[PDB]
Amino acid sequence: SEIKILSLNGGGVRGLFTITLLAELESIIEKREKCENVKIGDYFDLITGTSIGGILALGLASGKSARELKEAFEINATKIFPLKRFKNKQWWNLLRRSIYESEPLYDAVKSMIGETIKFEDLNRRVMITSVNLSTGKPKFFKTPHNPMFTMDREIRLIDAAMATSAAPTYFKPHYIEKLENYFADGGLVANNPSYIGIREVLIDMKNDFPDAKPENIKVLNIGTLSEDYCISPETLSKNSGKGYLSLWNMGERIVLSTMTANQHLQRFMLLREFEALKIEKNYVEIDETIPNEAAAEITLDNASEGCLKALRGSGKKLAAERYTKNEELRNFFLKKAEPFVP
Amino acid sequence: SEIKILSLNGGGVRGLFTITLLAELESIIEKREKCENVKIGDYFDLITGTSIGGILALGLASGKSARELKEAFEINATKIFPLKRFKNKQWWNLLRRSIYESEPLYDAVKSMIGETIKFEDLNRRVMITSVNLSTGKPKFFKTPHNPMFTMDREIRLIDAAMATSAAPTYFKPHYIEKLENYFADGGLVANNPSYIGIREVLIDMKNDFPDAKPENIKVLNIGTLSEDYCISPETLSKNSGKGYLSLWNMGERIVLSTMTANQHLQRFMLLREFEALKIEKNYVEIDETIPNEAAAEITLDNASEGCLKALRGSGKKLAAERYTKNEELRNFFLKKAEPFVP
Repeated sequence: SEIKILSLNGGGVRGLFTITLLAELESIIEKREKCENVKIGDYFDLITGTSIGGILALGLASGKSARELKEAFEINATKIFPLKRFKNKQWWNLLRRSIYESEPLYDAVKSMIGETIKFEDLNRRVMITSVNLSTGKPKFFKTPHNPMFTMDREIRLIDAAMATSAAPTYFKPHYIEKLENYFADGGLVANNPSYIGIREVLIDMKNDFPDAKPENIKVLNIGTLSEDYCISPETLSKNSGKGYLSLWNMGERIVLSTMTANQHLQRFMLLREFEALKIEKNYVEIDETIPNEAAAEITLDNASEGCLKALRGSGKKLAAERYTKNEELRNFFLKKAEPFVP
Repeated sequence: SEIKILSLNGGGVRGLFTITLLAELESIIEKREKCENVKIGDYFDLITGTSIGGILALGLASGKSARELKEAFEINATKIFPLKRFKNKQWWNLLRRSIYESEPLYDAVKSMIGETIKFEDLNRRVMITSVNLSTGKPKFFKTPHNPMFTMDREIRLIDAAMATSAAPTYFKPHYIEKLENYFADGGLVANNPSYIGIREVLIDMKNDFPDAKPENIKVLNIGTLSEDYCISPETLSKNSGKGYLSLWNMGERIVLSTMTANQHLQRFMLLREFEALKIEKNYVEIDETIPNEAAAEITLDNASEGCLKALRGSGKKLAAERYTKNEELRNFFLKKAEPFVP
């Protein structure tokens, strides 16, 4: 059999790029393939996600079309990342509190999915990647698709969604009152959750797929136009010594370089594995650098009209063009996936 | 065959435990097996490492016995992490410059391995993990044991050792003049290089081992008594949502939590793979815990006499017990690994 994973990296409004590309793909299937009420989340056996990619993954698994999620994201993007706090980062504010507030993000997630939906009422398998800053171990909020691992059953989807999106500096750690633990962003370990998703499909989801091999797994890793993040050599040369706050810019650069490094490492591991089995074709990634953007101005948070317009245009153009040429992006949506019964 | 990998985690001062355990193992080998001039690094076909573990791995790969490295570390644990800078962190100091200086660490690394030795002069394969903050991609300083990857041939060992130990907020990023790039700690990507070490052996070390499987790989992953790191529940309950400077202690806690989470995730993946292939015996770990210290009290840069004594005693005791009972540890030092020739 064929197993399809939908990996969604996390980048903030670059998540809006991700959801715009997904919605455009949905509309393309609706038009060309002659379908009605098509959801982009019904064609995948597992929907992995991290940070806002994880929020979108939970939205897709809960049974909502990518277009409704895109509308909610468009409505709530400026609320999640207000310019009032974006322009007043400085350092005398970052020392007393984190950037932004969890409440606008919480309300955005509540609008997207809801508040009373739990992992036990989901018809599709989903991962949420997070770091549990109370035991020191990462926490993977997955659906009860493995009988040996059936916790998170009584955990609301919004709790996991806020856990994965809590960037260490850009937000505050999310308190899950059920477990009496706090959680941080999943990008601290896996900003590209394709590799851990493949591992889960191979060794965890074995009741659903007893005969699972790497050669029969297809991953659709929708990037966030932030793969090639780096620190510009100018601020490095001017701050590699003591550092006039530009190196490790109140922890923002620590977090961003960490997430970029783990994403690169996991992508490297996945590509090397697929080349080892000569299944390099099985990995489909949609991510291209913006031609007008240098690889240093990539920000986790930018709700300005220009950045949102660039993300929207890139998503639409990339979706249309990749569906036109990339045969595998079309092949991903030939057949629907089978819902899982816990 | 039997491929043996010696992976050493990164803990800063807590590498004193690693080097003490290795030196004690050398001593027991000399006493029991009646050998003369034993180098603990002569029994492994690959010596990965990260941070101070990477420095120790470079020392062992350069041909030094673990006792010479232990003496050098005895002097340079105080000479590297001065009590003055460890007691003078506060908030207005770490705001301007990174704690400690790279020059004491550079002098220490020069004292152990040297300054004029490059990766092409080594007789044993070695990978050192680091994060390149100029391209944003992880950089694995490795010997030219694969003809396809050689660009580390003309790089001094001291440059790699200083790059892998440049813990963010703990040391300034290391500048390599040959590559015109800046590097950070390898614990951001892989604090436990055992998994990536096995990946390297399977996918890269194929010229020497064309027939490589997970079954014939044995990993001796020596920890640093810092696996069970976590944020104190009191600190979170006080200023997790509040986000005061205690939470994310000027990047110290961000980096430490990232190291702990990366180590946990990589160890979890390795253990899951070995359980899948029923080769759990292959992975040998001598990472115990200190039974007289809080989990949240694990620090990366505490070189006080009490902590050094605790690390030394733990290393000696663990070496004694694990040589007495663990037969795999004895199996490691049976036959010397053949040196590799480029």
